[PDB]
Amino acid sequence: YICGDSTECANLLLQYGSFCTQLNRALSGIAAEQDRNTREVFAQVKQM
Amino acid sequence: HTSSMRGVYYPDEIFRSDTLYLTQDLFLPFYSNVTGFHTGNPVIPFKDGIYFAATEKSNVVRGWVFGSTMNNKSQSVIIINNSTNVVIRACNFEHTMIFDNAFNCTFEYISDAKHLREFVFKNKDGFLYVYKGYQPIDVVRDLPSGFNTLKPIFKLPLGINITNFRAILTAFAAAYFVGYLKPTTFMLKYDENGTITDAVDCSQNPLAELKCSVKSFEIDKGIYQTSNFRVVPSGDVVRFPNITNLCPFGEVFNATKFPSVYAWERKKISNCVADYSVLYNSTFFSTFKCYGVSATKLNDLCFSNVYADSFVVKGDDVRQIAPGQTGVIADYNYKLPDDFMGCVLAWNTRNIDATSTGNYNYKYRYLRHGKLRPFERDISNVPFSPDGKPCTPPALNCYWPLNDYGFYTTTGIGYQPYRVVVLSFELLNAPATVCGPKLSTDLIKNQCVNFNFNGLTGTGVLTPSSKRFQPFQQFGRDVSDFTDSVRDPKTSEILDISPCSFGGVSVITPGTNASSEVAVLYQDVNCTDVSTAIHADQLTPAWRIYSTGNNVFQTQAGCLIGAEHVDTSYECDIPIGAGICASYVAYTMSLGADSSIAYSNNTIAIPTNFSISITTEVMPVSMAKTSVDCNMYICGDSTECANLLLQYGSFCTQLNRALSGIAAEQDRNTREVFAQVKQMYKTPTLKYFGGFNFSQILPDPLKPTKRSFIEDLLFNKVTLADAGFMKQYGECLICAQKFNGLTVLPPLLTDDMIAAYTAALVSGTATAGWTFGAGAALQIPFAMQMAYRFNGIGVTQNVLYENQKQIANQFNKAISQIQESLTTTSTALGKLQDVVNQNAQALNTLVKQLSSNFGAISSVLNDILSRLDKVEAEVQIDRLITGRLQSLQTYVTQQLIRAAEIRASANLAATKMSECVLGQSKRVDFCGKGYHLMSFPQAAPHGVVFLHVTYVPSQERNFTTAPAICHEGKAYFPREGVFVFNGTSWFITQRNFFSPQIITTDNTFVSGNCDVVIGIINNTVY
Amino acid sequence: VKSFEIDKGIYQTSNFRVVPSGDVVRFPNITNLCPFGEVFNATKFPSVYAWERKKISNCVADYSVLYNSTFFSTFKCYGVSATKLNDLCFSNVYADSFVVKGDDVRQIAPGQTGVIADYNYKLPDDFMGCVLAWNTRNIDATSTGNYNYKYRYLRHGKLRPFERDISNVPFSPDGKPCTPPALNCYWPLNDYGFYTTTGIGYQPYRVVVLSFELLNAPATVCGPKLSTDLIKNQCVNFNFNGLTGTGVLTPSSKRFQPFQQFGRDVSDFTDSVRDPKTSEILDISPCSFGGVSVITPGTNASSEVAVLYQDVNCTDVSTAIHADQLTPAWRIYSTGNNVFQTQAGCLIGAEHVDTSYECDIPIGAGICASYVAYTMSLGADSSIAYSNNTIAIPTNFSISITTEVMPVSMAKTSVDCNM
Amino acid sequence: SRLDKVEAEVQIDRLITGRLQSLQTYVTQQLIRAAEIRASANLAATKMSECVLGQSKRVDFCGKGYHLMSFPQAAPHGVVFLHVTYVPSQERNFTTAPAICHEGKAYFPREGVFVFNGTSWFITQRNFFSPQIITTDNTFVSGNCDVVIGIINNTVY
Repeated sequence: YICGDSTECANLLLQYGSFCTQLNRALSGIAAEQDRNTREVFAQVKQM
Repeated sequence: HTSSMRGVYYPDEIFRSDTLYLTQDLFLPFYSNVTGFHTGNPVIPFKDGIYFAATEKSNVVRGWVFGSTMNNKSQSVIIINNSTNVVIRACNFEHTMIFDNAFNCTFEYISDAKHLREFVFKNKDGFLYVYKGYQPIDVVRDLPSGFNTLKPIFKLPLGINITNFRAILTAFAAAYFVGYLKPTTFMLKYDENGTITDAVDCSQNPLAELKCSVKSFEIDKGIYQTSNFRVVPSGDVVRFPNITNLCPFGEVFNATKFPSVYAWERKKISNCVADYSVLYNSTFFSTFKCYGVSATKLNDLCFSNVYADSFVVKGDDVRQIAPGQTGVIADYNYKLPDDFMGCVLAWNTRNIDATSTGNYNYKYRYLRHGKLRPFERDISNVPFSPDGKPCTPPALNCYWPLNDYGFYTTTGIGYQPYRVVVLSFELLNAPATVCGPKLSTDLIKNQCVNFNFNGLTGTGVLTPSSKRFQPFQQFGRDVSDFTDSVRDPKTSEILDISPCSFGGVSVITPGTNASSEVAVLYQDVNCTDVSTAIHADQLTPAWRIYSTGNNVFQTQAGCLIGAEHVDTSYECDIPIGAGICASYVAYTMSLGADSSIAYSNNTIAIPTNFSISITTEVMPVSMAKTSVDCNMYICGDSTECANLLLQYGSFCTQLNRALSGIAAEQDRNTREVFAQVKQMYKTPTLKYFGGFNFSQILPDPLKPTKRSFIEDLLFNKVTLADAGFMKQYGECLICAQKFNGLTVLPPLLTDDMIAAYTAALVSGTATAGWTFGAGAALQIPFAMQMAYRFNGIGVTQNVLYENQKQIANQFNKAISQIQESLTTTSTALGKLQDVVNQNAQALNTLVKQLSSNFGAISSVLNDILSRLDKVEAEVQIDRLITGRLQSLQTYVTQQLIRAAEIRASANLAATKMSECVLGQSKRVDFCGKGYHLMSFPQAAPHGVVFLHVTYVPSQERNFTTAPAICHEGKAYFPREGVFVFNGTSWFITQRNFFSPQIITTDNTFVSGNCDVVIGIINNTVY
Repeated sequence: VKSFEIDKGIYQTSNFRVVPSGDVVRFPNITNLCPFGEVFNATKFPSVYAWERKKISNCVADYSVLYNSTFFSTFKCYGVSATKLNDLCFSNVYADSFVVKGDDVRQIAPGQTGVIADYNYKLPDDFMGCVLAWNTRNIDATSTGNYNYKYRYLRHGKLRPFERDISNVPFSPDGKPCTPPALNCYWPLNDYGFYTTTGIGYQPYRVVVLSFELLNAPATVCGPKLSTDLIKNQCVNFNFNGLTGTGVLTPSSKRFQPFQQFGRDVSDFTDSVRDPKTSEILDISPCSFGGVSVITPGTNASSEVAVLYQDVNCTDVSTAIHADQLTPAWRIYSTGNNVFQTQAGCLIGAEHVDTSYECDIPIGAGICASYVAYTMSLGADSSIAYSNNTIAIPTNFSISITTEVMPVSMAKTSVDCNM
Repeated sequence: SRLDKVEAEVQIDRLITGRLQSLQTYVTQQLIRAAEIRASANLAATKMSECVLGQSKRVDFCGKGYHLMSFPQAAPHGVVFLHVTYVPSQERNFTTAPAICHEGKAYFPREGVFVFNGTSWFITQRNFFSPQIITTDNTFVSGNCDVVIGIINNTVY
């Protein structure tokens, strides 16, 4: 989403910081949070 | 030969404390193919960068030869020790070997003036690095590999040359190990006393990339998302058009004459192949100003129908031929556009176009009503008047619209005639006309390839398209404006799928104590692309030690590598999005077993007995009160940088008010949770009521501690799982101080005060009645409380009478099982561990992005201040500020959202305390598992742990029903005695467990109808 | 907070610093004059394919000679601005001697592909010192010619940074070693062509390249700054041979001896140093810092105020105020007593009332203020013990009415985002 | 007016970008304010439907004690409720009487929360008072006599 598949631009992002790591951890944290949502809603049953 | 497995370079020359440190420029990958010479013949080993081991007792063999292209053709670094006085020369050619010839010699002489030696030699940017280290290994034992018992320390750099040749000067064990090195990265363990003792190599194992990622050696199990992959393109595709000929440029730049500027000429250049290298290396040209392109990478870039404009100007108007740049001539003669631009070429003609007597064959227009439009051409010669009204000269204020230039050879530099040709480029309107020399390579379908089309550069996979785009040129785009498809100049139209593929990998472990076996999750692929790319060695994060036995491609999560479809379903340890879970190995489903319960028309299930359970509850009520000095996290203690922040705005004031607002919000959270009590009560000093202990719930007054035994088990369980790295947060607990302006304030309520409210609530609950909001004390026998909670369920007080010792024993066994189930477990009290982990990761992320560059020089202020100017350096300092403003503001935002969620669960804790503790919450499954019946609060680090003490009826008997008992006109209804026990309509019982009753009138109820129901019931004697 | 009437409460306002009192400068021991006039006034320089590397170390320079000298024509510095070069010590600097044409002077730079820089003297990208060049149209060029200065112009591939190519073998573009006069087989050298009759761009420029390599060893070259004495345990300034800062130096219990002079953080700040006068010592972080707070009874009770310094010892603060070194220090200010309890380091303007109260104003350790500060607020005691035959049952009651305040809406705002 | 049309824009880009950051920060923080006011607004919509339109049985949600009534009142950007609660505040310190056995059988009060043990005189519920005759309709029958520690005799229903 930044730089596409350029090499030099990706080198500039490597000079920028750990920003992509923050975005993947936060957005993945939302991604697991959705599964906790659906599991806490439906999966309450002892026995089908 | 001998693939060894260690070699730990010292990357820096700086102490680090007990930490873990990732490092970019390291070498010697683990388990690499190491050759040896267990014979010895030193004839041709190559040096790219080397790692040596010497296996001689007391180090006889010690000679070193380095260079390139031997036998009197290049210099050579030689290292030979001379009785512990190391002789190092760097100019010899081909002991006695250095004295053969020293023909063209200049160099840097340096003299230092069981058993196992070891060396790391590395060329670096024109100067060579030497490390060395040794081990007292049993030397007869061949192939030792040195299992991380080695730390080669920095020895010697020097600046000479390329090395491409290596030899050893011996005294001819005779085994001598040589290993290459390879640039990746890896992670170093750093200990007390500056030692290493361990190091994880990255890029050899997905487990090892996980260890390089989440900064540990012990790693819990779970889906861990880490760095994404690419499929590296294998083939190149270049598709410039068909035609080829030489180009009419020397016709223009070597032309016989150019006209004036009001009659500038437009020459069209098309259907050609140019080079443009003639225009580069030519100081014959004086002015070469290119705007739209940099024109040096112009060669692989084809245009459509380029143009040229010929005119001749004075040098002072050369700065007027530019976008913008108003001027006079550019207003009146040749108006330059703003954006669409090629190049401007000008060169001097003081030999031909100007004589020392004059040459006025070159005129200019200088009068016009209004400016010109871009590439507007004005030709007409009519005399001027400023208000319409056509003159006739010599009428007054009526000039001619032209003048002469005035070039003499006697004049200086600024009055020299400059010829100007303007290249004008117009871009992708047609098939490509002009090109640089690049052969149109062949086309490859369905492979990860490179795009070099006449106006396109990219990377994709080309498929034949089913599409009709023929009147539309060569480029067919997206909503996001990326080219969906093309038209070939060799007449074809073809899509490209998007890139080849991509996606973030994931790592599945059983958790570093079960095994080191790992399963890798490639997310959004086909597994044809991936098994292709790995089995062609084209995948980007590909590891050294890696294989592929089986492969799972199921509905998502494209290449799951390292599992087997177990058709037996399990209880879903680790989740993967398609419904697929993993353990131990992956499988499809987890839903619990079957149950086949069908109602037959006369069927009740009613128990005979029950049990009492106690469940725990874990809720966060507070996060850590943090704060930021927003004038040392930016700029540190510089003065000039702080002046730039004063020019920036009121940003630090916003951050302190917002973050302090969170800080008070935490105290409102903890106060709203615990401080609900009208009146603190002492512990009753019995800790037994109706038999059963209340011990270990209330604090022990004999042993000098403030917190109860459950509570100390909780503080120890979170304390053993705290991410207590004291330096990163930097609090006072005697104090402790940290450099980066970043503090943690303590909570208002002390831990002993929290335990004081907790003991007040429990000790109040055991005595004093469940009434607390309405008088706060009513002094009840505790058995009578349990009778009234039993009354709150709907259970008869007989059940508290009769089975009282059974209730006491289930209570005490229950609380003992709570003590064991909180003693040595994982994932219980998981949430409170997760709060500390998340705030720890946020602060560590802020601190690491303090040390990150943003500009061009360094990440360290008070360093580029001394390195540089006061005025010129500030363009770096503004970048270092703005990056820290973004990284700081992000932290303020995300902790504000954390404060929102902890605020929400804190209000569930304030509600859940007022409901469950201070009364019997009738409503179903809010407080506990079953019928609620009691609870107790317990303090916890930044949290509350409840103990819900619920009634669970668990027995079954399968009776027949009895709704409506009619005899004569009238039917009788039980109305509270939930069913009439139909053991042929014998009794009356309520739906909790039992205690049947006589069928009598006071237990029943009267209606005057007999016959609507399907219930055929007679035979009562009340 | 922009008022004259102010309600009571902990009001956080602007932070403090402890201004450093003493300076510490610790450049190394050795001192001598420097071999620069040997180079910039030298008898001859060689060509560019045989550029020379002269090592400069264990010296004390000035660099003010190179500033005020229009004798030099070209002075291009990249890694440093070179004007503040004087108080900055390096380790083992280098010099490179060669002589070029003026049009190749713009090729001696990081980046800047050129032809000669591809073939003779490849410049690195990042690690860089300075480039000095000056004109020699009086000696190194005659009006009849002087072709003692050649250049290499043919090579299979670019050079690496500071790669040195010497060997003289005739060229062929596909391996296959020639023997002249075979066709398309040149020599790998050519001549320059400086005449005194030529203009400006054909004048011989001598170039010495300063190359700096940075903190790999103890400092070798320095500018004249006397190594001042060392002060322990005080808010002082760092001027070490590669370091500038502000801290408080403590003796360390540490074993860092094979590791050079600088011992860093996770956040990459220097935890400790090795002195060139052989000692190793930590510094605590800065001297101190933290945001102050202000405690008022609320502008109608009084104008008496109590100040809350957060993260200090109160030895540092009472020291710094009684040495007049604290940064936001006010004109009319005194210090009667002092409270240092468990946090909130210097609470100035209160007395520990051992009588506990109902906690008007909160301070994080459990400490509350009013009216004056104190330790606790929990409500009174109650001793209610169950005896085996005990009920508490009322006789009468009351009816109360309490209020409840809840927000349901904020203000509907909007922004024209084009004005 | 002070400067160029072309050269001044390198200043104007900075003045834009700062205003973009400062404006976007305002949009974010008021979005979070809207989240919190949304949350307490749903506590107001729930608390109105609970406390006003019925008697909320659940403890200390609506008011201080036993809830008994409420009333809404409008307020600037807010709601002020008036909870009208019952608070029992007197005390007398009696003796207990769990289980009254005479001959084989013990009798339980079952709603008349305690047997008033002024030597086992009456039957009263735990709100404030109104004791009752010990009679059978106020009591309940079980056929066991002896598990409890409660030694209680002398009824005349």
